[PDB]
Amino acid sequence: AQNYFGSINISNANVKQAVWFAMKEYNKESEDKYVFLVDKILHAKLQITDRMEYQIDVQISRSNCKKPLNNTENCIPQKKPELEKKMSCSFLVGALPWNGEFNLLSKECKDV
Amino acid sequence: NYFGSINISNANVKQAVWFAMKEYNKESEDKYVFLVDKILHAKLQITDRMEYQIDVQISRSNCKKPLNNTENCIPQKKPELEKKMSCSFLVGALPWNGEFNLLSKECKDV
Amino acid sequence: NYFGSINISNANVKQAVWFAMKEYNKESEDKYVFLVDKILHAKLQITDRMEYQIDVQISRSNCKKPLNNTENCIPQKKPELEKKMSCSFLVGALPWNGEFNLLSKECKDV
Amino acid sequence: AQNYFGSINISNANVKQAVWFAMKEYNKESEDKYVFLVDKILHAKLQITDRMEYQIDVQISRSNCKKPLNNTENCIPQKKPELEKKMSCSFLVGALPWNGEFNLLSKECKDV
Ligand SMILES: [Cl-]
Ligand SMILES: [Cl-]
Ligand SMILES: [Cl-]
Ligand SMILES: [Cl-]
Ligand SMILES: [Cl-]
Ligand SMILES: [Cl-]
Ligand SMILES: [Cl-]
Ligand SMILES: [Cl-]
Ligand code: NA
Ligand code: NA
Ligand code: NA
Ligand code: NA
Ligand code: NA
Ligand code: NA
Repeated sequence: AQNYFGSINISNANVKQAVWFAMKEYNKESEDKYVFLVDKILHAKLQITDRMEYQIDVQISRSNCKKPLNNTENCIPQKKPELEKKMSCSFLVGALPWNGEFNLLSKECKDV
Repeated sequence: NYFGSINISNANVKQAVWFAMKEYNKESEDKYVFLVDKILHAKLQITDRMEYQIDVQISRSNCKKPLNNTENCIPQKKPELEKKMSCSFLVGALPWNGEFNLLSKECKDV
Repeated sequence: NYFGSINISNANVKQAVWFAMKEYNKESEDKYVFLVDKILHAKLQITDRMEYQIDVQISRSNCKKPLNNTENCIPQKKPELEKKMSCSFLVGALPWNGEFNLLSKECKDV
Repeated sequence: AQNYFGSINISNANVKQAVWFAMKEYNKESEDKYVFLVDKILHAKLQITDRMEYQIDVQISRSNCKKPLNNTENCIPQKKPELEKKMSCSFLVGALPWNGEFNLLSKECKDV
């Protein structure tokens, strides 16, 4: 049905910043002991209202990095089968990206 | 003229549309918010400022003004309130300084 | 050399052309403003500052200086005032810091 | 093995700023008499973690400009055979590019 969301390039620096922001907040809010990182950015859509709203679909996986990330470098996807975890997530990120203002409005993740 | 086509993908074109629609809705004598169906075309004229001439299709939403944020806005489904328009906006900017100004608006029913 | 071609679509090329043309017009003792017919080519060299060598076609407009708060500038239609040039500008910059300098200009008729 | 770095378009303005930053640091740290400049940016990968991490492959060459570019001569690749030198470099640049914050995390250059 009709809405005011339009597909947007995933190349866009603001989409990448929206994903950076969403994943920072996802990890802070999650009850998992491990950091999830981005396997792939799958799709992005933009709604223009009083703010910019990015609806972003990402594939994320459980890393071998324990929260909090701190200065840990080269986190890799879990290699232990019992800890391997892949999810498809949809994030709704509100922004005035020209003002560096981002807000995670909604999250939904499913196992894949 | 001195207008050249620019990509609608350009972050400053999207900010110019956001800015034009904020001013369109503030200035409108409507109960409802109009939102962007489609950005149709953009051209840029370079003078003492950047001027973006942007064509957009807008429609009346089911959201009453001022935009409340939490609500889900979609095009009107009620026949007497359905309204689609083709708009041309001229937005002046020094986008590197966060400065945008609506120079001109023109909307026609479609 | 260390100059590489870049897309004229790039936001920083458009800011570099804005800066070059503002300085070109400020330096010119013409009573009319010159605006860009087309941006032709654009190259970037990365040293201590970003350097953009941009090739543009410009023409004498029907607007006299200072540009008015309203804007209706088109190429001159009076034969004795018609003037088109191919220009090369070298713009040095830290575009993230709002720092631009017009290092060099070169213009040829038609 | 798996990691969280993904190839990105080298056209990206933040890749160009990352290379500007990396080359400034490369040249200040080098013991060469001459400035090295960029023949070509070859490839870029992005990891999104608590910061943006750019893994950038560049071809650099020894210029005819001696250090530190204070007389601002127009630099070209060396035309003297014994000074001609091309290298393939990998730079790892950590950044919050929306905040103008860049850090050179790693450099590695090889003759080609
Ligand atoms: Cl490392
Ligand atoms: Cl009404
Ligand atoms: Cl104005
Ligand atoms: Cl053009
Ligand atoms: Cl500065
Ligand atoms: Cl001239
Ligand atoms: Cl950093
Ligand atoms: Cl910072
Ligand atoms: Na922006
Ligand atoms: Na066109
Ligand atoms: Na203009
Ligand atoms: Na208009
Ligand atoms: Na390039
Ligand atoms: Na994190």
